[PDB]
Amino acid sequence: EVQLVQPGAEVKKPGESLKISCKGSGYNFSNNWIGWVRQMPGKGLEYMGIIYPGDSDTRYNPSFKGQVTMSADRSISTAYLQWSSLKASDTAIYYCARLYRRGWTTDAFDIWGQGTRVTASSASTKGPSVFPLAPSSKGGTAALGCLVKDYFPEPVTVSWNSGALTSGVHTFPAVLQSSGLYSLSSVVTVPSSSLGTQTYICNVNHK
Amino acid sequence: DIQMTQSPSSLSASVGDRVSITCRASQTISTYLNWYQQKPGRAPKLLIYGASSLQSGVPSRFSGSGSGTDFTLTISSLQPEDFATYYCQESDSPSFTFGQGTKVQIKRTVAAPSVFIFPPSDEQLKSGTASVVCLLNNFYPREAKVQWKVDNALQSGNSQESVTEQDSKDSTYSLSSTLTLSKADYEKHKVYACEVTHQGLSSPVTKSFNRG
Amino acid sequence: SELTQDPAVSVALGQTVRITCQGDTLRRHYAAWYQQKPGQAPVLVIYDKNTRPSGIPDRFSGSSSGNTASLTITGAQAEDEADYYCNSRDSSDNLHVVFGGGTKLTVLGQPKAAPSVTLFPPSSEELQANKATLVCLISDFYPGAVTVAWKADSSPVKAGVETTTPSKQSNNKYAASSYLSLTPEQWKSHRSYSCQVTHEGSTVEKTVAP
Amino acid sequence: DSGPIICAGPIHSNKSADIPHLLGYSEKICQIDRLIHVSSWLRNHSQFQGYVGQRGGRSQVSYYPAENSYSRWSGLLSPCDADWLGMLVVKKAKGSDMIVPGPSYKGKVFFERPTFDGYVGWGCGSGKSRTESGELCSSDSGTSSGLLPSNRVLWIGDVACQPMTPIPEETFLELKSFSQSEFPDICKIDGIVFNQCEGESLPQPFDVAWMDVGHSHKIIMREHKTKWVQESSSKDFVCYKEGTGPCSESEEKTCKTSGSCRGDMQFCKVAGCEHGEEASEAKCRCSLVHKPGEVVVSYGGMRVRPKCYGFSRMMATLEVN
Amino acid sequence: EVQLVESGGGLVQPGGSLRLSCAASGIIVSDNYMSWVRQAPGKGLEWVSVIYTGGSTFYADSVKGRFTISRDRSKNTLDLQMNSLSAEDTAVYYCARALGAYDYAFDLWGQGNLVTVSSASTKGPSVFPLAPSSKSAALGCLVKDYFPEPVTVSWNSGALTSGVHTFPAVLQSSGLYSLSSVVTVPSSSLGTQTYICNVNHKPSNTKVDKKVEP
Ligand SMILES: *[C@@H]1O[C@H](CO)[C@@H](O[C@@H]2O[C@H](CO)[C@@H](O[C@H]3O[C@H](CO)[C@@H](O)[C@H](O)[C@@H]3O)[C@H](O)[C@H]2NC(C)=O)[C@H](O)[C@H]1NC(C)=O
Ligand SMILES: *[C@@H]1O[C@H](CO)[C@@H](O[C@@H]2O[C@H](CO)[C@@H](O)[C@H](O)[C@H]2NC(C)=O)[C@H](O)[C@H]1NC(C)=O
Ligand SMILES: *[C@@H]1O[C@H](CO)[C@@H](O)[C@H](O)[C@H]1NC(C)=O
Repeated sequence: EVQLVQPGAEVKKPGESLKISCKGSGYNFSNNWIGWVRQMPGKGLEYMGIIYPGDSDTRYNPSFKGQVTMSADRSISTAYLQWSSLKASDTAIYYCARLYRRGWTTDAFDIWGQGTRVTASSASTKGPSVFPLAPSSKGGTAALGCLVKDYFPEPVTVSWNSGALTSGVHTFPAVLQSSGLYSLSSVVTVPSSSLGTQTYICNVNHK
Repeated sequence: DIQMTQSPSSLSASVGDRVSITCRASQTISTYLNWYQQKPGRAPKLLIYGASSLQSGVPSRFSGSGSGTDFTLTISSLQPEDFATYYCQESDSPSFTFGQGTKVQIKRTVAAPSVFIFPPSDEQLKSGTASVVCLLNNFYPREAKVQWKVDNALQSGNSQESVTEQDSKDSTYSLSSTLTLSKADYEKHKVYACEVTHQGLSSPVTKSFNRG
Repeated sequence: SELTQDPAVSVALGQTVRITCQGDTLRRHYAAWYQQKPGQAPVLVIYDKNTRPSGIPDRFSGSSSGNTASLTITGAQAEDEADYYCNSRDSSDNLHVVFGGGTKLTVLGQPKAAPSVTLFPPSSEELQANKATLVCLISDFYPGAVTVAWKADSSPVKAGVETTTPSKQSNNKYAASSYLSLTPEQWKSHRSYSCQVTHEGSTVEKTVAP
Repeated sequence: DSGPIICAGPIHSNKSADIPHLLGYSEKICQIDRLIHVSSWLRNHSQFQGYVGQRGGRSQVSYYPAENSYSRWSGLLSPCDADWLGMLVVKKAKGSDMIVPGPSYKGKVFFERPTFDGYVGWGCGSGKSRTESGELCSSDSGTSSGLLPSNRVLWIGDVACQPMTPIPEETFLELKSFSQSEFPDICKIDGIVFNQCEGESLPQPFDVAWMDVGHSHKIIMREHKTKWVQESSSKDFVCYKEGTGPCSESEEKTCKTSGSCRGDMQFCKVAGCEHGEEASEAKCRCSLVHKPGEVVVSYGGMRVRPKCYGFSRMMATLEVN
Repeated sequence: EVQLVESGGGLVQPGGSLRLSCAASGIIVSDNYMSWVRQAPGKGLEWVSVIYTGGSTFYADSVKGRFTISRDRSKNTLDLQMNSLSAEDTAVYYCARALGAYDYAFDLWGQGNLVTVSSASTKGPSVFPLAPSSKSAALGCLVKDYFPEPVTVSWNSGALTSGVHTFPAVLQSSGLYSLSSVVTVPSSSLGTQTYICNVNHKPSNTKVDKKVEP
């Protein structure tokens, strides 16, 4: 029931004002603090602060005192993290969480948002995705399937449903190929179906 | 500081009568006055507090009235068990001053005392201070004058009388008069006078006697 | 306080782990412990003396010893390899919270040698797999090396060092490179050495083809 | 704003009724609201039976001087309120304790004041009230009922008492030395040596700011700074039931340690709340007590958190040359 | 259930000290106004001292400086330490509770302890029988030449109470006390009349002398 929703990704120009949101549903949004944490790519989790949307009160980490500003919108049940200067080090995943308190001894972030990835890209975004990949032989452990991917950002969001015939296992991850990234996974449960068939892919690049 | 005076220092009334005891304070103590009842040889019992409030378990025939400097304790119908001394106490000041008590004796019909005599026992003889006692049982009029009897001669010394308190059931007294004599005097006197004993009831010549 | 934590905790096989975080505020306040697998949002695993949210395995337990709090994992399987954070009430401010630095974890695993399933076969073979994989790291890390001409590779090579896969917790890996199928027609050999084929499972196949 | 904390003014009818000991913090606060603590003090010390604060409660207590800054804040505790909570002791006056001139003691039944080394209260017996000078209790027909209004209670000084952070004895000695430097003329305060003097006058009224820091005597100060900080501690919130009265000790404990009882914005901020989904017939609600917060005093170059802080009238002695 | 019990009284030399004590059951003592009252033999009640539940202590003018009332929370005890005693302090002392709900009336009283301030020394009851003479239904036990006043005479260990007439003690010519207890029974055929307890008092002696027929 209770959940916090955030944008999937948000690309912006370095040095540009930016504003990410976290919307709560399933509870009275003004009765709980909303805390924000940051995760650099391949680094640990750092906590910025908590905003009470009942009166838009704030409590910041001493490290994050002027870098970011936390705002609240009680009517639409939203919390906001804003910068006004994106810089370049701000490329990170940002999590919103609902702080659940039990008296003066318990502070828990029971509900967590899915995270907004903010990138000071200093580049552009575009994705093509197509490959015929006709059935062939080449062996052994490696079966045959279909795999398509190429784009600069990282919104994979490929959700084809397969696995019993070909190309249905979890997707491969993204590797920084200069300004691009590699293809997906096509593992087959049983090699007897190595002939395969072309699926609907269902690729969406939100960028 | 505060003087607490009970006007009827001694009182006497029949069973079923109405009894009033007045207490007066030297200064206004408002209604912080208590009435206590004390039977002989017992701790005082709180009858009334606040100058009118009856303590739980106290018979309803006890009532208190008054305020300021004058207070009254009233027994609506005197009972034989109401014989005691009644005290008025002020709890207005930390001195908790008690008034001088009022003794409530109880009147009744005249009762004839029962007379008994006891000569000294063998241990009394061997001690050297043999004493002979005369006991008067269950008589109301406490005036029970008893002159002692040796050789038809009046004796004034070594005569000691003790009278019990008024009974809580039939309101009758009982008094014992003992005369202590040396061994020589006891041995040299073998007969007793058994002379007149005075009592409110018509018992002038009623007196037991012993010989030997 | 600050809630200091050990940056990493040694591999406790299938034994019991005692991830700990210490601070002044932990004297009077309980520590909430969250876990974060790599690539997923943090999940609260303990939030009171021992209270545990529904869905969290019972092996997680919380304890307080004075100035220090401990998250104990009785049965440490492959699921528990994650980053563990402790947070608590701020000692100075009753309305503020303090977070820990985070503690890593490590467990064992079973080697496998699953290669890349299909290297998008084109009409002209730009390059085959010829990559050594570091899948199922037995201990520490021994990544393989690629040789275009039996020497340290200098051409652009895409290193597909993947993270932990939620389905199969073994760190599955794959790698491939593209060369437009114009230069590779000269040389034939393409050899990758894992140096730990006993557990890495080197799936390098010989190409020896243009 | 200046009204009762949690409980309206008491309506007593039975002056002989016993005063129960209530373990809950909110129950003690409710007793403080109804002046039950002052009635208990009078019963213990003055041979008095009954109650003070009839129909008025603590909010109608008389103060000296009449204009009182901290009386507006109903959440700021007085010496009597802190005494009821075990924070200090309001000692019964002895003959040596001095009665400060200036208050109107006529008709007062209880009056307390902070003295240089403590807090001293004077009481009267049943059916008695203070004279004009306050030296004696005399018979008063208007007090015979035993259920007396709140204007029979007098509190001297603008005083606020709070939980303290203890300071070392060396810090107290430094503060005391600075105070002695600030008041060279003073020799004795309330019969206690402040400065060593050879020849001193008679005691005089002395209006001064002071802080009690839990040591032998008080730190009296002339130039100081004070700042009030809202720490949102558990003692700053009181739990009631909106018609039933204060919550029981167990109910208050569950509300303050479970984050399930409802409450105002500050209580939800600091401890959590669960509005809706009524599990009970009517849950306890915990609200912030209306006070400016805890006072921190910057004096003599150091910041302390006193046990009590105020501006009050004491009796001081001046040096005679 | 609720009760106060005195202890510590007895014979004291003039100028001595004895420290009466009072133990309470059902009363916290430290939460009550506790008073000491005294009654001289054959006189009225006299308030001696009081202690408030707040600790304030007040004393009668005749005992100021010599008497000290105190409380002790353990054992739930109220004590009165008496010093420089004279003959005017010989009296029965009661510990009482002044209940505020009763406007500080002494609702609770102890049984009382008699203190005697005299230079004389204690001595035994020296009891005798007074067997019913042939001339004239009363048995009696005589208690001759005992100094300490409090003597209790229970005949059948408390079983016999009809006709029990224990006379007040009377000061002898020598300076001792005499008791003349008696029980009137017309006839019992040597049943409950005799062979029963007579005397016991402050020294440890419990003479049970039998009043057998002559
Ligand atoms: C006036 O005297 C009162 C009694 O002497 C006192 O009230 C409280 O009385 C209770 C028992 O009557 C006692 O409280 C103690 O017991 C409880 C358990 O029942 C404990 O949990 C408490 O901690 C406490 O030890 C005390 O005697 C007393 N309360 C306290 C806190 O001492 C009044 O407090 C007195 N009034 C004034 C103004 O001092
Ligand atoms: C309040 O209630 C009544 C008056 O309305 C009285 O209560 C009695 O007080 C005495 C004195 O201790 C107790 O022995 C009784 O048990 C109480 N109840 C009753 C029904 O008699 C008194 O005025 C006040 N209560 C108390 C405890 O004083
Ligand atoms: C949330 O709580 C606040 C304060 O108690 C209240 O004003 C608001 O109406 C609540 N929201 C809802 C949707 O009930």
